[PDB]
Amino acid sequence: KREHEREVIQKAIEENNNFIKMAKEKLAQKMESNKENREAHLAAMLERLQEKDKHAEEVRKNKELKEEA
Amino acid sequence: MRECISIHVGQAGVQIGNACWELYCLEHGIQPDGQMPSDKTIGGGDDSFNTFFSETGAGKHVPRAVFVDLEPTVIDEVRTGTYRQLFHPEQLITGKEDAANNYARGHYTIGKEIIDLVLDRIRKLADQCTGLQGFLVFHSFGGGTGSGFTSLLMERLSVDYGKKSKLEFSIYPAPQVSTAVVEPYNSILTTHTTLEHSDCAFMVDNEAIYDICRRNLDIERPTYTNLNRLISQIVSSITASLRFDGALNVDLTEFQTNLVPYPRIHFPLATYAPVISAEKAYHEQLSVAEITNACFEPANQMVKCDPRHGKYMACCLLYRGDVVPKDVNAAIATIKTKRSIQFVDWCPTGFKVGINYQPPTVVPGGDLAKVQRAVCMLSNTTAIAEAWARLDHKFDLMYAKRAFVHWYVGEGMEEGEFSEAREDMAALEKDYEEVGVDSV
Amino acid sequence: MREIVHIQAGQCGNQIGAKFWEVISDEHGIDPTGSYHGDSDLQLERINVYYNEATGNKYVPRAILVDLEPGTMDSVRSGPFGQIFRPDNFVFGQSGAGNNWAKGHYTEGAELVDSVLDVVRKESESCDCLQGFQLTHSLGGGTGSGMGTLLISKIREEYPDRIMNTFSVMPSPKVSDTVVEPYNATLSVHQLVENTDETYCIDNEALYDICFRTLKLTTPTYGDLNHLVSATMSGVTTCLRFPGQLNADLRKLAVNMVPFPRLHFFMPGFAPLTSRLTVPELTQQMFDSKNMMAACDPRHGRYLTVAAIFRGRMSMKEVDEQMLNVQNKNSSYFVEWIPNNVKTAVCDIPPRGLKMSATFIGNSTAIQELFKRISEQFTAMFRRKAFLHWYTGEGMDEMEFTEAESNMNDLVSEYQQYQDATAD
Ligand SMILES: CC[C@H](C)[C@@H]([C@@H](CC(=O)N1CCC[C@H]1[C@H](OC)[C@@H](C)C(=O)N[C@H](C)[C@@H](O)c1ccccc1)OC)N(C)C(=O)[C@@H](NC(=O)[C@@H](NC)C(C)C)C(C)C
Ligand SMILES: Nc1nc2c(ncn2[C@@H]2O[C@H](COP(=O)(O)OP(=O)(O)OP(=O)(O)O)[C@@H](O)[C@H]2O)c(=O)[nH]1
Ligand SMILES: Nc1nc2c(ncn2[C@@H]2O[C@H](COP(=O)(O)OP(=O)(O)O)[C@@H](O)[C@H]2O)c(=O)[nH]1
Ligand SMILES: [Ca+2]
Ligand SMILES: [Mg+2]
Ligand SMILES: [Mg+2]
Repeated sequence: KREHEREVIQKAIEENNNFIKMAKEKLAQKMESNKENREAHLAAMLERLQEKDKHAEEVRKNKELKEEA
Repeated sequence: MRECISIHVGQAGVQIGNACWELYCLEHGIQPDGQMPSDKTIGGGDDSFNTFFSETGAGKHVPRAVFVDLEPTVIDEVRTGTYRQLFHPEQLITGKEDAANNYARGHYTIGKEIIDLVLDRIRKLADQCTGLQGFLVFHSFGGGTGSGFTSLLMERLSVDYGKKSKLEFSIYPAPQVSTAVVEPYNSILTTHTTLEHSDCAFMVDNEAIYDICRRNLDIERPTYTNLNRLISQIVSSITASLRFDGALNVDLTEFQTNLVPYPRIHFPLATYAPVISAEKAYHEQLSVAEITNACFEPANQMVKCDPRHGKYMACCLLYRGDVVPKDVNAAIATIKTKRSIQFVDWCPTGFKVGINYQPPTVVPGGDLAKVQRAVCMLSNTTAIAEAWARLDHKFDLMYAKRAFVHWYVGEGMEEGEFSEAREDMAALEKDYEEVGVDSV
Repeated sequence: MREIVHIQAGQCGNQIGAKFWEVISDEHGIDPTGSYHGDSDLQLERINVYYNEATGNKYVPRAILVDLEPGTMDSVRSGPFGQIFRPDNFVFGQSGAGNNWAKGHYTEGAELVDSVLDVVRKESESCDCLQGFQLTHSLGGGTGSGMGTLLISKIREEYPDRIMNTFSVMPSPKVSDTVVEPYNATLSVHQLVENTDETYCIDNEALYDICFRTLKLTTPTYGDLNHLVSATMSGVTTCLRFPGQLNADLRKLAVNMVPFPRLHFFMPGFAPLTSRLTVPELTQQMFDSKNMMAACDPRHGRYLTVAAIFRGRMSMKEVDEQMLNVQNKNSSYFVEWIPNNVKTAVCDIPPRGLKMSATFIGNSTAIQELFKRISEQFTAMFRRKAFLHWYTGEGMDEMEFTEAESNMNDLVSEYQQYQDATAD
């Protein structure tokens, strides 16, 4: 009976600890995934804007090429 | 011992907190500078009101509370208002940019910048306690901070305090006073995320409160001030067993034992009476029998739903004021005759009753009559799931076209989180169906 | 604490820009010298959204004035409220844009853009918490349309997480006879669909029609048109400028109004429309096609989202009843798969000269009529490759014209797809 009593309270501790552990890990996973997704969305936006800048350089390059002819 | 820490999150949570703490001060005789002449032990004590108020050496009684919002203008009114001396400045926490009605900004983009500071401040409160019982968390379903930051906070509290109890007061949206089209998304997201972290959640349907103000108090177009004064009376009813003691008092934890038969089935329906204007209450004695009968009138519920179309798993009556045992017992007897209150076959049918002798208080300038006795019924009924079904339907209409979803994805969320959240709600609705079915 | 930076570009942009500042300065009790002389604290509560505070309690518009020629800005400077603006915030060239979007976007505008950006950064750096930018400009000219859209791109690059809002004046043959206008507009719209979060479509076609038909002005002036514009801009920024619950900042507005990122073009409306009311009447009129600042019939489409703003001392009970009535009686014209898609705000402070007014902001699929009208005009010239040398001579390629047209037609298709969608 005493061994059983010890087992019950260690079980209660273990399940509480495991709850905390899994909550902790779920949250770290979610936060890392969110961080990476948001950063990727910004990176893509900037990438498109930078392609506009390049395009604009070509337009002016094109105008300069046309000009002397 | 038995301390309770309140956490008020976002505009709705903060403004309801204003109303509750003002009301608590009036109930306990605490002045707006925090002095309490009736309290003879200076700088500490273990009276019942000490579950909610700490004390300084200088005689100040200070709410065990943190207010947090992601923009400053609502908490700034607290900082400069009537009860500004009541709170230590470190209890009032603000950021600069709010969640813009976006769960994702509240939980991630913006919330992540202030969560550590918030936990630090909660920890300072926790350190002052000699037997912390748990947290009471006040927030809207609909706002970006009330939804997203609350979820983040609840997850972090589970990690930092383990299974220390956490109760919610959650403001469920209504179109009459709602401020964002995406409130159903925020509602479903936060209910999913918080479900395994909360021990008990009292939903407050803004439409139910709005209706009661219009119908019972003859308020033409209720404001948040009207709504919050009513809400604070209901919250006060529920927390009264923690803040007062008496021979007939039954602790909130005892009601909770009866109210939660399975971990997920933890959403009591609250019903409050009497809600009556001064004009109508004059020369009118509302008996124990009358206010008890009113608990079974759906018009007085805090959430719109129909318990007569559902089954009960528990019924608790929380009385305050001039209320004696013989009258309660006679009132319940009558009700059990006249009303068909149908319980599931696996629960006993006896109502659990607490009585606090201190009568209800009203705040000056309010519309509620001051009455000799009041009652709040807390019931566990399958009908509460109606409220989920209404929100889930609105979610489904928008999500089918992915309307507004890009606002969430742009802040780093994935569509999988939406479908995962909605599936959890589908499972919750199914859980409420299943507990209502007869045993084999 | 949540600052907006205002930019006005080109002739139209500066004209309606200046009027906007005149109008809201008066509403906030700011005089032409920047001194406050008002009656109510509600005027100053959120003053910092649009104004900087200087020494001696002066308020200075967080406004940047841009053009490729100096005439309009000279006009503004010696205007009534000319002295209120920060002198260093005037940024102008000398050579003009010649109603050429390519000059504004790639050539002349590109040579001036960096000095505009220097002023933008200065204004943004001093912000406690910047919410975003609002630009006034026309789509038909060259500076406002071309350099305006260039500025949007450049600003977005350095402030990618801030809201970008425009007041974009659409061209109409009735107001102007400049032939290249549908080119400039189509090239502009191509930029706006990709790079702004919310755009108010101010249609010169609608403005002319209101002036001529409703206000019965035989020969409407630009001044007459801008009177409508300034009333409108005042109306749709009320919730940003006065204490309030609903759509109180640029991002909350966008989250309520934009269900899909490309569909961010709004039809504004205003009531009453008068030149020499009950709540039911205000409400009727604001949903009336005659009161729209974009030349589209909302009964030819469906509403995705609506913001309604009422101003003046009135019964909120009545406003609520009437807004419910309009939605119930016209339910077919609101998409059923966005529940509760109409939001209403009431601000106690009426505009100058009125007891009460109502301002309407609609995201309606009927806005495709505006884009179809432009597209028709565009394609008539482009099919015959007319007047293209103006643009190719600045280095542009034909394919960019094709892409612009293609994007705009896609935008029209998408409005139609959601107009046609059902819940079941
Ligand atoms: C319908 C197109 C605009 C609206 C009118 C208006 C221009 C105007 O108002 N103009 C031309 C700058 C001067 C201004 C007015 O002049 C009377 C001043 C008082 C003004 O409105 N001032 C306002 C307060 C000021 O903020 C301001 C705004 C914009 C520009 C300049 C100044 O004049 C009738 N115009 C060109 C016309 O009506 C002309 N019509 C046409 O050109 C027609 N084709 C022959 C089509 C294009 C409309 C006729 C004069 C032949
Ligand atoms: N009963 C009550 N409801 C409120 C109050 N304030 C806001 N609400 C409701 O709460 C929801 C909006 O969420 P808020 O709490 O304002 O938003 P927030 O938590 O501050 O989040 P963000 O502003 O998005 O950062 C809507 O359903 C409102 O009707 C209040 O004082 N009392
Ligand atoms: N409503 C209005 N439209 C204008 C005004 N000024 C110019 N426009 C319109 O703007 C277009 C021409 O662009 P404009 O601003 O004059 O050229 P920019 O200076 O190169 O930007 C035409 O369609 C005009 O009808 C104005 O003050 N009010
Ligand atoms: Ca004491
Ligand atoms: Mg808020
Ligand atoms: Mg011009």
